[PDB]
Amino acid sequence: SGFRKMAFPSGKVESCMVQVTCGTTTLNGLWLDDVVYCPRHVICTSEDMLNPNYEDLLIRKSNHNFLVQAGNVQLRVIGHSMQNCVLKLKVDTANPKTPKYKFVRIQPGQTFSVLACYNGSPSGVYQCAMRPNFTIKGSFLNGSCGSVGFNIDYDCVSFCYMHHMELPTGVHAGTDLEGNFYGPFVDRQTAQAAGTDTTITVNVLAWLYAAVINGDRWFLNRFTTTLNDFNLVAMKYNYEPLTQDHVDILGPLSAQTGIAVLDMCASLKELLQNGMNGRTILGSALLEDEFTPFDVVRQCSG
Amino acid sequence: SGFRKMAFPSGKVESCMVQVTCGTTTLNGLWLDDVVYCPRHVICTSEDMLNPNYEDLLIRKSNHNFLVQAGNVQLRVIGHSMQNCVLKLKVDTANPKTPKYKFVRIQPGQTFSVLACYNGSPSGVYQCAMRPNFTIKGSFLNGSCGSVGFNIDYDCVSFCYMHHMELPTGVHAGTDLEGNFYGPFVDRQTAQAAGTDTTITVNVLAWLYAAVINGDRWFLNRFTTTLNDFNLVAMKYNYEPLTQDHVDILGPLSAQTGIAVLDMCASLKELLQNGMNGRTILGSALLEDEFTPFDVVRQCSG
Ligand SMILES: *C(=N)[C@H](C[C@@H]1CCNC1=O)NC(=O)[C@@H]1[C@@H]2[C@H](CN1C(=O)[C@@H](NC(=O)C(F)(F)F)C(C)(C)C)C2(C)C
Ligand SMILES: *C(=N)[C@H](C[C@@H]1CCNC1=O)NC(=O)[C@@H]1[C@@H]2[C@H](CN1C(=O)[C@@H](NC(=O)C(F)(F)F)C(C)(C)C)C2(C)C
Repeated sequence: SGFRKMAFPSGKVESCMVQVTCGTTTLNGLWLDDVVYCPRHVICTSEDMLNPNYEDLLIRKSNHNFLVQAGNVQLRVIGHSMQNCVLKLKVDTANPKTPKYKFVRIQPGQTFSVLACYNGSPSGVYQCAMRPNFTIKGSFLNGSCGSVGFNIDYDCVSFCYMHHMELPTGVHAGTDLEGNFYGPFVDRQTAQAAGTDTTITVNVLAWLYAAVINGDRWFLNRFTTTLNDFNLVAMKYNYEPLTQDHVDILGPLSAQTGIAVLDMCASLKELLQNGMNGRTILGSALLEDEFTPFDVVRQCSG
Repeated sequence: SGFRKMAFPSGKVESCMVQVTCGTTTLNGLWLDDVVYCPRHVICTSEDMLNPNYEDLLIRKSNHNFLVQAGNVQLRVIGHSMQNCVLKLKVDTANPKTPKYKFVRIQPGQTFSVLACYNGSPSGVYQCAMRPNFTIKGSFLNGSCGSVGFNIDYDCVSFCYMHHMELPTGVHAGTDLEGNFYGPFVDRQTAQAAGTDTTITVNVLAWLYAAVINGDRWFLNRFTTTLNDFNLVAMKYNYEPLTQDHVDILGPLSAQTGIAVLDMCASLKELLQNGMNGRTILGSALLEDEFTPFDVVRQCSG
């Protein structure tokens, strides 16, 4: 028993983290096969970041302007290209520890582990949910750019995120491994707004199933609701509307506990309408939406 | 910016996890040099665990009764011995990926990362604090025993915990790597009481400094308190008394923010007597005590 926010084991990804330096700017890079991926703003000075012309800035850089280090080994840069907001540096050595991998673009509501790195050295791991407004609540200091987000399915590493910046609100933004930002953000030091956010309804329900599995049942009630009635309440409390596809995704948890999705929706409706009134669920005084149904099943089975 | 509960990168420990089977019972083992460390109840059947005589049970086992698998490779056991609640299996092969390590006994209030494992295979990583009543709030299912807790200091892994059992309150209990239980617990399937817990005062203070560093200041003011007067209030709210040694440990965070320890104590004393009043601190409606002063320094400057 016990339910905790858990990251994937990071060993496979630690073996791909390298340090990338261009002039006086140092950040992290991801070394897969003979290519090192990193944020393109590695070519910027602090002054350039206010209004960069990346195309012109890169034209002034040669392969020798990029120093890539894996541990204490210099990887010779023999080619460079920019794809969206990502810089791809071709190096003279293939990473011998390149795991089986894919580059994926995750959907809002989905989770991933972030291996926070500085100077190409991993310092910590934590889980993030991609908010409906395409931001994440991370922990990133100066030099953390190039740190990656990923999921592991047995032996294959699905890289989904690369860290690029922090918004005025304190939340974080980045790209997929093709260098396309999640959200409307740009890699320029200028105030940018993330949209109004919403609560990930299906994740709240998955977390209530995790709570019941752990013996936290005080919120269970003898009522059942309907999908349409629950959606009237959801809109008022800024919760995403529940769809039949989300009800289907909750199937395995509903089956493991013998608690119907609409029985659990009546618990959620009551929690929203009356408030939690200082009470707790799985140690939390708030309804948590950062766990997917797959995260809950993965943890409740092994 | 940002503050997140973060585990150490797990790669160095993943390379040490093995599967240990004895008869019908399978759990995890930790492979360092030519020794495999695992919980001694691997020699128990379900009925044996009710009231085991471990010495008698171990007499009945030989080296060939222990099946040890590192991935898809069997490691031959050539010696065995029991040290407290841990079984030490000498194997014919030294782990070629043994990191630089040490075995440490952690103090209550300190934190460590847990690499949760099943059948010798890592599944996830999360941070735990050793509660003042010597329990941890983890996530462990059947077969999780033998999973270890650790801290990493640059290249050295300090192993401090090995999982053995779950208590009636849903909390977890285990030993150091020498097999000595943390707390008054025994490796027997019998009802066992964990003592009354207390809040780790120095850790709440460290987290309040992390909140200030991240922009929260509503709880700050010019009021102060003596070390003695704060302790009179702390005792009422089941918080540990704050000592001058704890005040000294908070010194680096106090210097960084320019907020004296007793000034933060006055804010904490105020937060306990007056409540938060609908507000949050670092995305939480409750005061958190699972971050040490070192955990905060690591993220809020490191
Ligand atoms: C990469 N190493 C850092 C990570 C930042 C540092 C503090 N917390 C983080 O997540 N990325 C940057 O410094 C990027 C970089 C220029 C400016 N920058 C920012 O994150 C800035 N934010 C923005 O300009 C904004 F609002 F648009 F997101 C900063 C004010 C420094 C936090 C570029 C090229 C985006
Ligand atoms: C080792 N793989 C498991 C881990 C347990 C399984 C469920 N959650 C866990 O963390 N350890 C055990 O099953 C140990 C083992 C016998 C009984 N046991 C327990 O944890 C039981 N608890 C106790 O009897 C108690 F309360 F005293 F701690 C159980 C009821 C199965 C949760 C031995 C030898 C201690």
